[PDB]
This record gives sequence, structure tokens and C-alpha cells, in this order.
Amino acid sequence: QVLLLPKDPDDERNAFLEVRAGTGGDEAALFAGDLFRMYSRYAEARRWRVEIMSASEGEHGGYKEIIAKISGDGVYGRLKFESGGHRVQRVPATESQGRIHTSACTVAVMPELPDAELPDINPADLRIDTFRSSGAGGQHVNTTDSAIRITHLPTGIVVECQDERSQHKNKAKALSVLGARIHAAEMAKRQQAEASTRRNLLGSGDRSDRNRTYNFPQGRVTDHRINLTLYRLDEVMEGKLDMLIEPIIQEHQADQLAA
Amino acid sequence: MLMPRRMKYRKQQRGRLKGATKGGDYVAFGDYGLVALEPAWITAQQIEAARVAMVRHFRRGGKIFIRIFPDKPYTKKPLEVRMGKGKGNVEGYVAVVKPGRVMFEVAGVTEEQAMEALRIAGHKLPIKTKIVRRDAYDEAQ
Amino acid sequence: FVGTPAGVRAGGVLQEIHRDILVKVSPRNIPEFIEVDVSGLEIGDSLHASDLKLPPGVELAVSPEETIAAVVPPEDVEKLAEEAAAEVAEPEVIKKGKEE
Amino acid sequence: ARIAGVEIPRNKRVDVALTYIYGIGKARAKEALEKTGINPATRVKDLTEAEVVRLREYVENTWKLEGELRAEVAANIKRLMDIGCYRGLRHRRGLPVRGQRTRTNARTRKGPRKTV
RNA sequence: AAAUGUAAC
RNA sequence: CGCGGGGUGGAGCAGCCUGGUAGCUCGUCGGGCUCAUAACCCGAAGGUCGUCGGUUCAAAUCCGGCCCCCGCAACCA
Ligand SMILES: [Mg+2]
Ligand SMILES: [Mg+2]
Ligand SMILES: [Mg+2]
Ligand SMILES: [Mg+2]
Ligand SMILES: [Mg+2]
Ligand SMILES: [Mg+2]
Ligand SMILES: [Mg+2]
Ligand SMILES: [Mg+2]
Ligand SMILES: [Mg+2]
Ligand SMILES: [Mg+2]
Ligand SMILES: [Mg+2]
Ligand SMILES: [Mg+2]
Ligand SMILES: [Mg+2]
Ligand SMILES: [Mg+2]
Ligand SMILES: [Mg+2]
Ligand SMILES: [Mg+2]
Ligand SMILES: [Mg+2]
Ligand SMILES: [Mg+2]
Ligand SMILES: [Mg+2]
Ligand SMILES: [Mg+2]
Ligand SMILES: [Mg+2]
Ligand SMILES: [Mg+2]
Repeated sequence: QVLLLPKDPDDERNAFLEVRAGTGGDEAALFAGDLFRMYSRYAEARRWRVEIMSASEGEHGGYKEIIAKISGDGVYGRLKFESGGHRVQRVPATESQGRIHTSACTVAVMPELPDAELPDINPADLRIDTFRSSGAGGQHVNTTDSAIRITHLPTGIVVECQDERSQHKNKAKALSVLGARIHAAEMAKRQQAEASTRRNLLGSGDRSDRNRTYNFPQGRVTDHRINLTLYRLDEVMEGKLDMLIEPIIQEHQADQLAA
Repeated sequence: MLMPRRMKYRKQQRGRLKGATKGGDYVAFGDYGLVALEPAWITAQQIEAARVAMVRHFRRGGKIFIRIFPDKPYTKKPLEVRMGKGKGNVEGYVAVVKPGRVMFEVAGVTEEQAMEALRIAGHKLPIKTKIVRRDAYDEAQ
Repeated sequence: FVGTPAGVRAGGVLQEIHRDILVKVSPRNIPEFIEVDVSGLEIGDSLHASDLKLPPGVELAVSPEETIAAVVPPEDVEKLAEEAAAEVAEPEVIKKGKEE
Repeated sequence: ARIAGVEIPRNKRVDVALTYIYGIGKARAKEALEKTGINPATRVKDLTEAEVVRLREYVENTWKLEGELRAEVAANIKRLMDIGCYRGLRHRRGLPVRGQRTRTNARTRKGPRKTV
């Protein structure tokens, strides 16, 4: 079946993996460490530079947060299906009865888009307004203009200063604060875009919701997206699993392809 | 762009622009040359704009020789200061060029290509220029 | 310079370093040229005055180490982008006095 | 360097002193002192130069000692390392060679513990 | 004169 | 744009002035106590001294140029 119709960017780029604890407390954080070890056992299984750049360990172990940069070819395309809540059903490390508690953890997967650092004050979009200042100074305030008042036409930010006497000392601070808002307003719209995206992938439903559940009683590793249940927790929650994501990747082609 | 990697002194007196060139007045590498018809301090900005003008015309191929080098620092006092308080800061570097110098040379390129590339490069320079081709007079030097 | 260098076929440029050569010879014996086979030159290979086949009665008057031709890489717009974004370190001033 | 390249301990019985030679152990000590007929209990300070050169001449010709012995053992290891056999590999990685366990121990070959 | 141990008998 | 103060392990500071040895606290790692965590105990690891230079036999240190950061100054019309 000609798998050669739909296009996608980002599939080959590099991805961030943000794994956090969810429902469960200290034992939930424990399983967040079990999940990361899996994405580190499997990222070695195709030779991918998995860097650790932020984490917060749990008291009894694991990771309350753990944020990683997984570099290589095809990183995001392989792992984009790991985003959501992964549920556990096991006997905790913090109980001597052997009663089973159902906890969950969360995983975020973001491809990096050639990041930032780019804009710098170019004149075609700046209308500069000059005129006379306002306040003390004598006959010089009256005569010499010296109050620079710039207007950034595309973004609308208008920072306007009169502090030093020369409009050119005033030109300096006017330019040096327009940038501090051209950068502030872009860094907002990008981190406002970083919280609207991340809030969806993790899903507040980290009690029990989206992706997978891992049975430690009978070993039923199941993905509720399709259905496929199996006993490969030994071979998956203790190593790689690049072949058991294939149906989640294959059933997601025929999801888009057949319609 | 072009500027010395290091120097003995940061700042240099302005000097003068008398006379025809001391040397560099004959084609020495390529097939065609761009000769300066009037004196000036040629900025590294102007040099590099002429260069980019030529490679972007050739698109791929040819060889350009830049025979002038901006080693002379250019000094300017900050805007709105008064006279005195020392010499201004170095803002750039220039190549002193006098009438008769071969500034650029091209090779590996057709005549019409060489004529056109050097013409466009002449438009990037603050002086009148003349296009020349290698001669026996040049080879005899 | 007889022949077309293979480097030229690959896009290069034949830099004709010497278009003549200095020679001791008799006036009755003056050749009109000296042929040079440059077709073997890649980017970037070079020929020297030692590689010159001299006709009878003519003697090389420069060091045979003297290079006479070279095939160089061509100008390329693809390099402009890296050259424009290439940052230059500001010139260092050579120290005088208790600094040197 | 009295015998045989090494200056054997004086004040000690000749049989024990001879063991301070690379290639001569206690076994070869009782051997050379018989075939030269020298009392094994006598001290090296009490040897006769007759007995010295007697013990010397025999010992330096019967067995390979010191430098030449070190040269062979190394070449024997140099060969195993070059022919690329399993015995060689262990010598190249400095790991135990006689089938010893390496999950623990192996410290004489591996050297003091490198922390992680 | 010495803290804590969540969440499925 | 002036003036004078700073950049030293992961974090925060000392070391300069009288040049040759980079130290303190927390932290990181390995081991113990405990049923387990903290705390506590034992041991260990960790620094281009912002750079580009060079003074000197020798620079974290002294002396210049640059890149950041901190405080002050910017008045009479
Ligand atoms: Mg958080
Ligand atoms: Mg007012
Ligand atoms: Mg007044
Ligand atoms: Mg006025
Ligand atoms: Mg002057
Ligand atoms: Mg000028
Ligand atoms: Mg000037
Ligand atoms: Mg003024
Ligand atoms: Mg004035
Ligand atoms: Mg002045
Ligand atoms: Mg000036
Ligand atoms: Mg300039
Ligand atoms: Mg000139
Ligand atoms: Mg012109
Ligand atoms: Mg000359
Ligand atoms: Mg021995
Ligand atoms: Mg202090
Ligand atoms: Mg300090
Ligand atoms: Mg510990
Ligand atoms: Mg400095
Ligand atoms: Mg030191
Ligand atoms: Mg006053």
C-alpha cells in the first residue's frame, strides 16, 4: 500500500522529552524514573544523544520532573505517540501489605524548531518623532527640541524618553528600550505558545486517561489508542520497544490514509 | 571583511593624496583590471561590496584578485562631542588609492563577463574607474 | 599552455602564473613559444619551471622550483552566505613598553 | 653485579640469595649448588672467588635469566597479542587470562578500583 | 533535650 | 558618554594589593545508621580564574585592548 502520499515536517528533527510524576505521590515519581530509563534504553538502541538538562528527583527515588534532549535522525517521528498519561497498576515500593495502587505519569514530546535569537532593530519599520521636551531647563527647553519619541509601526510598541538633554543621548535610550519590548513581546508570544501546547499533551487527566496502562499483576502492557494488549512488559519496561510502537505508527497511517 | 589581523599602532594620521600611484599600476594576475581614475580612501565596506558584486555576477566560476588592502584606520569622534578631548575612535579601515592603481583583477571568465562584472563593481566605488585588459606593456613590467 | 586542465572541466580556473619564462639562449636560436601540457592538472595542482620541456639550445634562467601555473577553485555564490556571517576578531595592537 | 647481573644479598645463605635472580627459584637454587659442589648453607660473604666463578659459570649457561628471560616472556605475550587469539586479547585489555571470574575481584590484573 | 512514611483488606 | 567597583569548581564567597600553594560553606558521587527517607557518620570527586594577548625565569594575581555586570554622575540656561 503506497505509504507515499502524506507529508510531515518535524519527523526527523530533534525532540525534548519532559517526563513528570502524576497521581500517586512518591511512588508515582518512582515510575517516572522507570519511564525515562526506557526512553534512555531505547534511545541507545538506535544511537541517539539523550542529554539531561533539567530534573527534580523524588524523595524515595525516580523523578518529579525530568527533561531531556534526544538528538538524532527520526527522533520526533518515532516518539510523538508517547505524549499523554501512562498509567501503572502495581504493588508500590512503599507498602508492605502488597495492596495495588493505580498511579499515572506524564510525558511531553516537543520537536525543536531551530530555536530563537533573530530580530534586531531595522529602520524601515520605525517612524521617529522629534519635538520639544517638557519641564525644567530654561530657554533651552523652550528652543531646542531634544525629545525623541519613536513609534515601532509593525508591533505598535511606542517607548518614548526625555531624560538626558540631547536628543541623541535620548535617541540611545529610546532605541535601547524598544528592543527590550520587541524582545519581551516576542518571548511572551513564544512562551504563551509553549504553555498552550504543553497543557494539551500532558493532559490534566493524569489520574487515568490517555495513552497506556502497564499491568504489573499479569503483565498486560496495553495501549488504549488501538487496543493491542501483550505481555512484553519484561521486554519493554526493562529495555527497548521500537517494534511495539509500530502498530501505533502503522494504525496511525491508515487512520489518516484511508479517510 | 578586510582589516589587519594586528597592528603596531591603533590610530594613524590622515596624510595626503598627492600624485599618481606609487605602484600596482599594471595588470599582474588576471586578464582584466579595474583601474582607479581619481584618488580616495576606499573603505573595506566598498571593497567587499565590489567583490560580492563580482562573484554574484559570475554566479559560479572565475577568479577575482583584490590588489588593494585597507590597513589605514579611520577615526571618528562620537556624535555631538566638542572639539578636543583626544582623537576619535576607530570606526573602520580604508585603503589609500591614487589615480592609476589596479584595484581588482579577474580571470577564468569571458570578456563580456569580465567587462560587466568590473563595471558593476565600479558602481560600488566612490571614484571614477576604467576597465583595462592585460597587455604586453603589463607583461613587460 | 596546451590542453584543457581536468580541473577546469570540474569548474576550476587555470591561473597562468608565468606567461613567459626567463631564458639564456642565442639570438640565432630564439624560439617563438614553449608548449606546456596542463591538461593533467586537477584542483588544485601546479606546474613548475622544472616541468618545462626546453627546446635545443635554450637554458632555464630561473630556479626550477619557480611555479609557473596552477588550477584554482572558482568563485562561488554558495560561499557568500558563510563569508557575510563570518565574524572577524577585532585587530590586536602590538604591545609597547612594560607590555611586549 | 657479582652474579649473574644482580648483586645477590650477602650475609645470606647462598641458596636463598640465588633466588633473588629473575629466573632462579628455590628449586634451581638447590640444583646449581649440587652441580658446583658448594655448601648451600654457606653465606655469600663466605664464598671463595673460586666458588663464585664456579657457581657463576654454571648458572649463567644452564638457564635463561634476567633480561633475556624478560625479553622472551614479553615476546611470548607480544606474539599472542599479535596473532589475535583470545589469550592475546586478555593481555591487550589487561584482563585476566586464565579463565578467572571478572564480575568481582580480578584486581591484580585490573588494578585498584576506578570509581564511577 | 531526636522529624517524616501519600494513594485500591 | 564620564568616574570606580566586579567576573574564581554546580550555587554563593575568599585567594590579588607584598607574583610561584587556588581555599571555605552548601551541593554532587561512593559507603554506613534506620524497616525506609531526612537528619547524622565515613571517605572521595569537582575550577579555560570572562576573554585576546605579554610583563617576568614564572600571572588567578602585575600591566594594556575588548566583552559582559554592579553603583554613582549627567549640572547653569
Ligand atoms: Mg513543575
Ligand atoms: Mg510640565
Ligand atoms: Mg534658568
Ligand atoms: Mg539651541
Ligand atoms: Mg590631519
Ligand atoms: Mg570616507
Ligand atoms: Mg578621520
Ligand atoms: Mg556637546
Ligand atoms: Mg559648542
Ligand atoms: Mg581631538
Ligand atoms: Mg577622529
Ligand atoms: Mg568606516
Ligand atoms: Mg594606491
Ligand atoms: Mg564609481
Ligand atoms: Mg617591480
Ligand atoms: Mg624470582
Ligand atoms: Mg567576601
Ligand atoms: Mg569576588
Ligand atoms: Mg548517600
Ligand atoms: Mg582584563
Ligand atoms: Mg597559578
Ligand atoms: Mg547650581
